[PDB]
Amino acid sequence: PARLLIPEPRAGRARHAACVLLAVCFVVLFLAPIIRSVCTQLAALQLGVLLKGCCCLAEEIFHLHSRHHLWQVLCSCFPPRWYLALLLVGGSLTLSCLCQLLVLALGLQKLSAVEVSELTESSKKNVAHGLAWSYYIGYLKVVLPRLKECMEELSRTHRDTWKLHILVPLGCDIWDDLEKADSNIQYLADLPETILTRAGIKRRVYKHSLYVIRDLRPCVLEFASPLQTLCAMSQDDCAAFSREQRLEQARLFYRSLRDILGSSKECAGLYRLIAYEEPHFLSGLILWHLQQQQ
Amino acid sequence: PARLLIPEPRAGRARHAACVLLAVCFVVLFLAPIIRSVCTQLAALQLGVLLKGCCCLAEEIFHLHSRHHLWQVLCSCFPPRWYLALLLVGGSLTLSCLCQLLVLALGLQKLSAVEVSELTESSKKNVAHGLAWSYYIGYLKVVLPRLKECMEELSRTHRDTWKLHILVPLGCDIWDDLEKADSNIQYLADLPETILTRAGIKRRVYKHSLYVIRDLRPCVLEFASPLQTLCAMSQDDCAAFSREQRLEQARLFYRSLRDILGSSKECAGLYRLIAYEEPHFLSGLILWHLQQQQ
Amino acid sequence: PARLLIPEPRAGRARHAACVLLAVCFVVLFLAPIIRSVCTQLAALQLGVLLKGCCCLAEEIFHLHSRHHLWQVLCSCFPPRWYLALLLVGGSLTLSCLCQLLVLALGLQKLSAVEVSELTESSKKNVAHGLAWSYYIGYLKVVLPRLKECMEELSRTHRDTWKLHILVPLGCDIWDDLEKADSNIQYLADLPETILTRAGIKRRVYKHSLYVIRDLRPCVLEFASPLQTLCAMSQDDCAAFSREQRLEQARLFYRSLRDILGSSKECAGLYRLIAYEEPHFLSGLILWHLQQQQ
Amino acid sequence: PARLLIPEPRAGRARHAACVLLAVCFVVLFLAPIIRSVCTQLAALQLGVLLKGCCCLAEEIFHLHSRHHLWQVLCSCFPPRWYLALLLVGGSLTLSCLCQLLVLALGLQKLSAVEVSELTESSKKNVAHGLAWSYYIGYLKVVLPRLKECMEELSRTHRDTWKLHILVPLGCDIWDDLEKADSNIQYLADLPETILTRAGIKRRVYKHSLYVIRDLRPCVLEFASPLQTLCAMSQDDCAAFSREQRLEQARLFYRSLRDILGSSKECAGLYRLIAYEEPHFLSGLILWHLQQQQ
Ligand SMILES: Nc1nc(=O)c2ncn([C@@H]3O[C@@H]4COP(=O)(O)O[C@H]5[C@@H](O)[C@H](n6cnc7c(N)ncnc76)O[C@@H]5COP(=O)(O)O[C@@H]3[C@@H]4O)c2[nH]1
Ligand SMILES: Nc1nc(=O)c2ncn([C@@H]3O[C@@H]4COP(=O)(O)O[C@H]5[C@@H](O)[C@H](n6cnc7c(N)ncnc76)O[C@@H]5COP(=O)(O)O[C@@H]3[C@@H]4O)c2[nH]1
Repeated sequence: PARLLIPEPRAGRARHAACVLLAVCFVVLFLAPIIRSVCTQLAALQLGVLLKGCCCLAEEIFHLHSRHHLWQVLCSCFPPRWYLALLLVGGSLTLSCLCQLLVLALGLQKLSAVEVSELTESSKKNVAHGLAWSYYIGYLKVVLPRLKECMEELSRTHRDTWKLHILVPLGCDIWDDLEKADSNIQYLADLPETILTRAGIKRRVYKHSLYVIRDLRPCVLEFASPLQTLCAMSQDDCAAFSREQRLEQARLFYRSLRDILGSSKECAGLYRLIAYEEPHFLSGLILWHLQQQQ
Repeated sequence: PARLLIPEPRAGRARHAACVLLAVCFVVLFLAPIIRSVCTQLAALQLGVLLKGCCCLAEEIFHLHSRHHLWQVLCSCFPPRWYLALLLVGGSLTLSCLCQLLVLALGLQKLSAVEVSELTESSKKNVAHGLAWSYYIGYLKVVLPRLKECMEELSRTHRDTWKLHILVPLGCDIWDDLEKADSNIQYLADLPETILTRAGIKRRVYKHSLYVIRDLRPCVLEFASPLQTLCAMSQDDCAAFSREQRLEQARLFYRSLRDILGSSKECAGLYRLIAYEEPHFLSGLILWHLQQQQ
Repeated sequence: PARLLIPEPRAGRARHAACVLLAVCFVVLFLAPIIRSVCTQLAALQLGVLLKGCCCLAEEIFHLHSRHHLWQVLCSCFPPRWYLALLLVGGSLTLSCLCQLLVLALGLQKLSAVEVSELTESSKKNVAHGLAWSYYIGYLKVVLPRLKECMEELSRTHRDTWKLHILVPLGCDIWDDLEKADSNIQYLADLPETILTRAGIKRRVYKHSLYVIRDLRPCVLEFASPLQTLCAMSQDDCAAFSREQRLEQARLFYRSLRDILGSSKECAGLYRLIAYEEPHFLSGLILWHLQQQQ
Repeated sequence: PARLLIPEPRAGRARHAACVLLAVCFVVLFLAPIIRSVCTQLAALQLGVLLKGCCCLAEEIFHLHSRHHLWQVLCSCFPPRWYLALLLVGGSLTLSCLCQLLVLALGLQKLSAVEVSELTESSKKNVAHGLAWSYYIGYLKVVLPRLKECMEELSRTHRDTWKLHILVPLGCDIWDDLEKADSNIQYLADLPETILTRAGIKRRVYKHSLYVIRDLRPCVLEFASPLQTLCAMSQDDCAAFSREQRLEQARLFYRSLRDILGSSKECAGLYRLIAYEEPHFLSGLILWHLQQQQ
């Protein structure tokens, strides 16, 4: 199997390194008269933060009813601990205000790549987490409990392997015809369908397929579909989206899906996530996962 | 029809208000000796930004190969115009460094609601835009060109109305049985299906339905499905997601879908977005949209 | 008809404004001892220009036979009036040479948008002029004299309208099926073909089509084809090409084609350039051009 | 085969030679008091660049809506790093301004041959690259996948040679009758045609031809057509275009076509670029390329 390097979540040791550098710099400040001097700089920052809120009253007043329907807007305007800044302003000029305005005009407070990356993958509001929730709720929550009955119905036409391997290709190749993927992968038949009236559509139909892979074992197998969506979210270039970020979002999607099916409760063992990169081959990986459980 | 208040995109007039306040404050500074003093504050900011990059070398060194595979990491570490800060540091102490570290330790640089809102909806990497791209590529790109032929095939069993009204309920109510939605809405039949081998599944089936609404007109009609996903992304509470943000994300989804089908090229006039809030009724709105085109 | 804003050629009034500002600044220098001082700056420029030529001997010596097959290279190296610089250098140091080299190293002589725009559209070597020459020589020079005979041959199966309206959509929409463009535009038949042995291909075939547009008039009509090429020169993104520059290049193409058919001598009145932007409609514009000549 | 000398792309070693001459001149300046003197010359340049922008406000104000529809114009007016010039102007007269205006009036900033050559072939907006994109998209993208089927259809009336040799004569001779090119080249038959509704023309027809060359081998063969366009872009003299630049543009065209078919993905091996100069002969070169693959 190929080496799976998916990124871990952020541990948050940067604050620890900042604290250590703070303590070391205080020790070198060792080897009372200057503490007031600290305040002469400190509220100098906390003015400008307030200034940012003042400018954020600018556009938000054009969004009163359409986004916020007064006190809600000013509640949303500045960071929530606003009284510390005024508390520090009271404990004491135009140069500071003009410097903060000269910063805020030219826009030199642009965050870097790693900061927006941690802000993206920290919140659960990016593309990959929402799309993984869509794939979990819309498909996997519904089909997977009805898998064993259709398997038994085809059985009247190996109980360890009655699962649903989801191929998750961390990359670009997504194929509709898996018989073009290898000469070893062969189509045999399909499962009995599933009929559900979902979201106004009456009798929506979910299907499957059964693939026999030999040298001599059957399995159910399909691709994780919405990666295909990402495959058109950068090729068509109508979304601001790059290939390196495409690989990043695919790894994030596999990580989020692994997390969701980790704390899943209905999906007992019926799923089996197979993920890979491009280093024939795919049948060899399928056979390795298939023999691994036995 | 109900009043549709969807939020406009950010115009960006806050920078203009900052510039105006800058010019006015410079005029009051009117009515050369102090400009060097500006630099004594100015690089005082640009040190600390560099300090943030120093702390962002901390956790990123635990993410060398798993996210970035040296120079790529330091390239991603600080904001890209790094030389202006060192240029300003050269033009001239421990108090400034300790103040910036004391800020970065306690974490008082937390962005407000409106800043993270503009950062979210500014980039095309939130939940609603990616999910709208999924609904456009997976379903609307495929089905809609094959609509007229199925309509003509049922016609051999009103050409102005041969469309697909997508009900987009900006709210919480999403129903599977539209006959429970009103006594006026009646199910009649379904369109001939669509069979496509998509993403490894052989013979995936797309269906539709035809609803006759009288007092005396037929139409095709369905719900925008993945809003249902959002309806379970906060009720189950396994995602950090609120109801006010649910209404916000639904309005954002309708806006993004309106934008995508605005610049669409295959979907000629075959879609017709109907969106509403909860103020019987739904049939009255459907009849108003249906009579509006004629 | 929509308002056609195509850009005029460059008149060249910027040199006039420079001359006026020169004369005014000389008048303020009024209200002999300093003229030598002028030379102390003046050759200071004309050294560095020579320096640019010295650095342009660098890469060109790697291109001796492959691009230039000595005296040809140095002839091509610097600007052609080289003796004025040495003439000014003789009339009199290391600071000037080091300043010019410090400029040429960091590359601060990067031209702006308007300068490269005037340099592009000034020379007849851009994309749009060459592609318009291709469309004039390859197609319009050959087909158009043989139009009336094919029209008369279909006439034995309104002489004011026997022309070839070339639709030039200044934009993005280019359609292969003009019957999908409007319900009013209808296909009737095609002209008799044209057979020519061109560029090694024996019996290359040129065709046409005849469209009847009613409410009750026929016309010949086709799209300006190579705009489609521009439609794939930025969407596929394999060329450095933007949409705003796509609209600019399309307007430039229509202007160049209008110029070429202006001074044309074989194409008497048989062409009729119809161009438009996107504000049904297209048939209305076609009927307006069709009724305008009568 | 004749020696193919096509020009390589610009490597960019001239900046390296400038940097080396800078370092050597600094070393001779070795073997603090003068650095301010540098600035007394340095902003003396950066004023005049700003002056160029001032004069470029002159004609552009006559092009407000017709090319740019204020802030867009001034954004396009000067080079984008405008603040460095004012930053250097602040760190300190009429002689400098009058010298820069006296330069800009007489127009002694005319670029040389090699500078406009690198600016032309550097950007992808010259004649040859756009015309090569036209020949790739309009013809080679469409015909070449349908080649093998027509070859097999004539085969039912040597699989290594089923290709399309494009003759690219880097020169002036382009002939319509290849049987006049040599007694050895003989016409036999033509391929089955290709019918496509392209750009409003219904049933546009693409053809081919099959040439048997003996002493005893067949091949498909045609000329690169739009070189013929260049053959009329200087002979008719309606475009500013010379014969030496004609050979240069032809070599540039062959290089760009070689690059495009290098990164091509549909055209597997079906093309085979044959290019030559004029030193019978052409059949000998064709036979050498034909025997080379076997
Ligand atoms: N009304 C309706 N009838 C349909 O048959 C249908 N099929 C898809 N869709 C909607 O279009 C989109 C395309 O599916 P996508 O591939 O992007 O992810 C889909 C897909 O990965 C998976 N899935 C759903 N149905 C099938 C199916 N029949 N076969 C395979 N996978 C399916 O579950 C994901 C989410 O489905 P929904 O989020 O409930 O609505 C889908 C989806 O929004 C449908 N909508
Ligand atoms: N409407 C229409 N019907 C035609 O039959 C036709 N034939 C040519 N053209 C247009 O005129 C011009 C002349 O072709 P050129 O030789 O300069 O390069 C042409 C030519 O090199 C090649 N090509 C296209 N069709 C053929 C063809 N039948 N035979 C050989 N070569 C062809 O592809 C190039 C680009 O074609 P288009 O860029 O899509 O439009 C062409 C072109 O703009 C046509 N336009």
